[PDB]
Amino acid sequence: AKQSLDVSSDRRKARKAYFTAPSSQRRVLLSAPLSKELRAQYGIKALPIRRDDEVLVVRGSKKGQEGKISSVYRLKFAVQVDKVTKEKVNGASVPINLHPSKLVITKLHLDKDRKALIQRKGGKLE
Amino acid sequence: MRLLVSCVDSGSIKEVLCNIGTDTSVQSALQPFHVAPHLAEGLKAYVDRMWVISEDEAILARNSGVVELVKISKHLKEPKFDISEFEITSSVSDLFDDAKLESLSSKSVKRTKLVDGFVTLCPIKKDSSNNTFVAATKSGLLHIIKKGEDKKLIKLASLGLKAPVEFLQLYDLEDTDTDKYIFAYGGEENLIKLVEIDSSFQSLKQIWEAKNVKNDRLDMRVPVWPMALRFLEPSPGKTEKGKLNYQFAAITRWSHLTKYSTQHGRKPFAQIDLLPNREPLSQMEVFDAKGENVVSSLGNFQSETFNELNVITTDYKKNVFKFDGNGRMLGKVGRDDITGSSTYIHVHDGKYLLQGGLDRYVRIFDIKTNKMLVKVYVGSRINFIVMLDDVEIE
Amino acid sequence: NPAKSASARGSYLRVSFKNTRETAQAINGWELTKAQKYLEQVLDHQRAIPFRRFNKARWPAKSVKFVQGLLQNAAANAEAKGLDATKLYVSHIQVNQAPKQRESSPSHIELVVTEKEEAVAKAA
Amino acid sequence: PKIVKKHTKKFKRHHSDRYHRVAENWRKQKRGNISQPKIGYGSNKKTKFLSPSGHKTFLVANVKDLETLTMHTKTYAAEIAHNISAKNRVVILARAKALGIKVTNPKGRLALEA
Amino acid sequence: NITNKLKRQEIFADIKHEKNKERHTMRRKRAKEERENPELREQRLKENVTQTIENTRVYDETINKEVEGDEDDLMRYFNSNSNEPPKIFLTTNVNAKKSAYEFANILIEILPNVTFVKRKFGYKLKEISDICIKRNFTDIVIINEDKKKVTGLTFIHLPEGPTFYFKLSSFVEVKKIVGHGRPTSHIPELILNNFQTRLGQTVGRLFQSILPQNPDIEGRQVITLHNQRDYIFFRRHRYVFKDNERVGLQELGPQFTLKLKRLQRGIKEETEWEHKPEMDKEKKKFYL
Amino acid sequence: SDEIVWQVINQSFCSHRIKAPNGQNFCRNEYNVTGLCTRQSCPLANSKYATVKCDNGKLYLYMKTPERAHTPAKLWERIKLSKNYTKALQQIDEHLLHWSKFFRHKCKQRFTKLTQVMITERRLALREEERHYVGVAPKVKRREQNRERKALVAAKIEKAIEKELMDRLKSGAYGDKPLNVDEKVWKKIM
RNA sequence: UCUAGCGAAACCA
RNA sequence: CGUGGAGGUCAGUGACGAAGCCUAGACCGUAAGGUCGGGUCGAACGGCCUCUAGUGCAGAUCUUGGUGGUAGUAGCAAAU
RNA sequence: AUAUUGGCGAGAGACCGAUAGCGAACAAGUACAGUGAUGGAAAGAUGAAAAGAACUUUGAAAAGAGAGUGAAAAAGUACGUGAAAUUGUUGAAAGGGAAGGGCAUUUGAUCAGACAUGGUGUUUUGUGCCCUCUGCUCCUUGUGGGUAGGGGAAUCUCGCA
Ligand SMILES: [Zn+2]
Repeated sequence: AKQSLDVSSDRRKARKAYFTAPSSQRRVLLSAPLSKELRAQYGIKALPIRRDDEVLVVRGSKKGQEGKISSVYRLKFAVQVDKVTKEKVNGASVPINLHPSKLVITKLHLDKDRKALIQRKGGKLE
Repeated sequence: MRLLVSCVDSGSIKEVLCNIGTDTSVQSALQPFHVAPHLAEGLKAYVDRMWVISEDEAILARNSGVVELVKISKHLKEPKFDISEFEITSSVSDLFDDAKLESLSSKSVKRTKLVDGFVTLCPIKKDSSNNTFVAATKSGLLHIIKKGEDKKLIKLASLGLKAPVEFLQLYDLEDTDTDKYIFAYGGEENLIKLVEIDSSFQSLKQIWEAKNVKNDRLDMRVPVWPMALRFLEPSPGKTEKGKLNYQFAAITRWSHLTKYSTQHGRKPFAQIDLLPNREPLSQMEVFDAKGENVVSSLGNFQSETFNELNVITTDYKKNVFKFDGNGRMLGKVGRDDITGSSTYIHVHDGKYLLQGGLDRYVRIFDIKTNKMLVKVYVGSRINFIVMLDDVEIE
Repeated sequence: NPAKSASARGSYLRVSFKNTRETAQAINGWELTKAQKYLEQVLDHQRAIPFRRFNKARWPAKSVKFVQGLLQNAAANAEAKGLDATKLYVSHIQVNQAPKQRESSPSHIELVVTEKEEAVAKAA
Repeated sequence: PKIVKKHTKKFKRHHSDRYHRVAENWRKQKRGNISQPKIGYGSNKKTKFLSPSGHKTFLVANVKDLETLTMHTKTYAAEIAHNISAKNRVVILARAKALGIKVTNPKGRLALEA
Repeated sequence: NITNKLKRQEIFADIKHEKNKERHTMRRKRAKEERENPELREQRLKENVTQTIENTRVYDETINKEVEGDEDDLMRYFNSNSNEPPKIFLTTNVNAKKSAYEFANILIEILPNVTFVKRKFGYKLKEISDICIKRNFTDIVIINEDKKKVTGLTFIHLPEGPTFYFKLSSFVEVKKIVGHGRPTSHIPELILNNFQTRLGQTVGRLFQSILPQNPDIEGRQVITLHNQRDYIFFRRHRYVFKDNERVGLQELGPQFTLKLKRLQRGIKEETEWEHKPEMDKEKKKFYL
Repeated sequence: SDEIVWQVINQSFCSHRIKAPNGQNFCRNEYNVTGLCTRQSCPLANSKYATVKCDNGKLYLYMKTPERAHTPAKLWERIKLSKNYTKALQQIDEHLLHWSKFFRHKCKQRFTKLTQVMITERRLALREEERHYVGVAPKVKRREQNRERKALVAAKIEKAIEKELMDRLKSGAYGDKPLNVDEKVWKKIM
């Protein structure tokens, strides 16, 4: 359990931390676990998701679907993946706001910041 | 992929040419290249069992007791491909006996009346150039059909067994050189019995019979309705003198997986309640989890280890099950896509699953990934499918 | 039967509620076109709306205007459903109160118009 | 035995109909045409807590509670609690008919299909 | 944006108000332009189409597909023979109440050569099937009542014919009907609607077999089974062939609703089709 | 210590004890022969004890001695009861020789009850079950009601009836001057 | 002066 | 007897529907009250042994809110 | 070493759960009132996602009606749940300047009202922890517990069917 005094376990404080979080903390919160293959690739379980990479959906009503992230809607703690949309009765399209805890990353978009992050997290990066 | 489907409601066969990903339920999906009706003979005489000899001929089982050899041709469909055209060459009739079946209609678990069917259609010999095939009835009639040198089917013998024979499995593992022909069969209060027949095909000998278990939790007699069976490799280690050297497994009606070691003896050393409340089970296929082909041509699981055995069964409802050697459910197979009681399932080449039943849907499933490969509407109740070679046209 | 029935609903209708209850009770159980002609005669002060509870017969105009507006609405909805006009008679009508402030007393008016049935002479 | 009840009706407050704000529970006032509760109406000790079936009721939440009525079947009767889900109610009914205990409220949240 | 209650409610209500103002003005302006030209009226109605669920159903190949071997199956699993009329057997379930007896009395007048029994304890269905075969009954009908309400129907064709379990949802008696009508001895015509799927054609051939053929043209009576959204509706009516070309009706006998729950091969042997709520959640298949 | 343990169990919290609406108490102690939680009844308050109790099929007499107050894993002694009812009651009287009347009497009673429960279970297993219980979810029930209403309102079935009757009429299917249609009206169709 | 529209409060075992 | 909260326990109940509401539905209590059915409903809640109290309402021309009649009346800047 | 209802931060609560708790959970010292000093409210909950009702039509406009989304509009930005007072319609009954209850009974309407269907003895045949022979295994080592193989009911006997 909670051993440090400087850690707190109040529900009210925790929700006030969660909903009032700044966006730089949110991309740390908006994290998705990698695949078994990507864990076999880099030796690492979960990562902060961004928009350029590719993912699959492992829960929800749209389970067993996949795609590249269109945009990360950090303000709603959510992430619009391309091609997973509800088509309205006008015919227009609106994506389902997914949540990265229910997602599994399939193909990473690797960058120098990303490669250095994998290196600092102990990754066996090729 | 080419498929031949015994279509009950037409009483016919249908040839299917379709590629991987063909789904008739969706217009956006791949459509099948060719659908061909053949040999439509009314619902009174639908195809029961087909045996493909390598390409040019097939073997048909009627509901009229008639076994039919059919010449198979190919002709250009006028993306290019050959379609197949069928011509019956020889027929042997009059192999059913419903008199014992209407005689035994009182002592019967099912509510409908009992009619005879060709449960088993297969060669007697693991070696090729056999030209000596068996036809088993529900009446216990085992017929020895020879392909003549004039290319004519000729029956050699018609021997009797006990009444209802739900299933009959041959033992094709080892020593094809010796003239020893082992099979097993069982049915409604008809125990699993191992019988050797003579290689001159004039006499059989019952070599073994199973024995029932002791009474249950309620101190009731356990009902005996075995439904299917496969063989494994015999016992390793020291043989015990005069028991037998045979190991094999079976599925009952009442959701029991029953394993049999003849070195152990006649009672089940292992019987497993697979499903609660004794749900009926229909078929029984064996498979490697990685889609490998580990069985005989008659499907006998080429191993000694019961724990390596993995099976796929169906109920009389819409369910397809996987189980280990211990009875733990490995999963349900295509449960969200079928809507009918899968009358027929089959492991083709280790890595494909033939499904077809009351759903009027032919479903090629993957064995390993458990993904549906092909869904086809056929407009008929399905009881038997053979799968030809994979073709990948365009 | 929902099939041989059209409906009209009005909400939050800023009218005197008591006068609307009287004029809705006056119109109940009538053929639609006869009731509309009656309401036209009300506007010419020819025939008056009899007052029973909240009281003699006045001619409250603002009630009758919204009433025949809803009657036109129900007639248009019946013709969009494709009903007979001549069989069409008002069957149910109900007024009740809308909330007071968003001192005034507005109301929710509703009515259901229904085709008159005709039976079949039996054969043998 | 022959259950005497001593009072069929209920005991209501004086002027309980005259006002909607006033409840119907018994509260002591602080003519004689109102029946007042008192210890003379207390039922016979053998007959007390008896159903018209002639049993004493017993609330049952699950099967382990039902097994406590195993010996006292003819005296007691099991009543399924109001908040039991319908998966458990059929299990309780099958177990009770196996035990041969009269369920006071069968067919609660349940129907018989086919 | 704004999270005050009274501010946000007011603002969105006024947005709704301005929107409906503009929509009324726009439809009125289009109405004026279509007073002028009747073309662009047609161009609008051809342009945009009102979406309904009847318009938009998931494509099924069972729709408009011919049945293979339909005549031999039709004589086989169904009683479709002008030479052989059906013996119909009413099988009201064990410990029945009064309500199912009343509904059976209703169902007497519907079905031809109908025979009622009161079931007794300890008769298994195989024994009953054997006795009905020896008495040459060709189909049995089981009324399932519960809580003094008829809830289920079961239809079994006797020469190893298929089992059908329908769920009855809503029932209306004759007396609660306003446009009452009095039914007569005359055999009605029959109406079947929207049975176009393969399973739907199977159920349509079922009801076509169970209902009496050969109607009385003199006594102008009809019954009807409409299919809508896997809900079939039973009613029955009397004819007025008007000069005005629209036939006149009077709903004679009782009405109710049925829904197929289970379609099984044989006498309760193997289930071809079942209903599930996970089937219901897709909301666009409509397995007929 | 047994009366101390008993007055702790009685006057304070016996975890197995269940309070009836009547006022009577009931131990959920699995070894308790009677259902009750009384002085003789609690197996926790008594060190000499006995109980007829069934494991999956076979019924066993369970004996509890004060000699094994410690070691509660090795506490209960098990005896397989005979399937002969008379012989098993004789076995009870043998193993409870020089034993009190309460345990022998209630133990015979519990044995009879469990054997008759076995008989009724064999009966119910052999008994045919046409109906099976289904509880209906209110979510499902509300979808059924509202979607039946939406289907009936959606399908104007009466107009489609009029349509198909005109279809059968104009199609033929009634002969020349049918008994359905008046002759003048049919000539207006003709 | 009438109709129409709007529309109280005092008080109320 | 009832109410909020607390310790222990019932490996208590619960999205196959908790709590709450309605119930010209049944039952048990002398009563305070309790139990179940049905309907509605959507996410928590109970029994027992104890502890603790902001713990039980018809009134106080009590407080606050809601709704009547008066009354379509008075009357027309009584607020617009 | 002490005080600290302020500041800057933390961490807790047998505290209150929107008439409570700060006046203020919300754009609260706000709107507003007062010339001013000052006084000072009311106001939380759609849904998992707005997917917030395309399109047709009535309609000045407000509001509708078809239609559709949604698991649920028995969730439609008046929105969780939705009590009472009070209102409208329909049905039933009563009344004619009738007030209420208590007891007791009819009449009318209405509801509940077996998943009850077994026991005892005898008999037929079959099966198994029944019989016989051959074992294995746990200790609480006994008035024990579990368990295997083959044979038999030809005879007996128990249980089951
Ligand atoms: Zn106790």
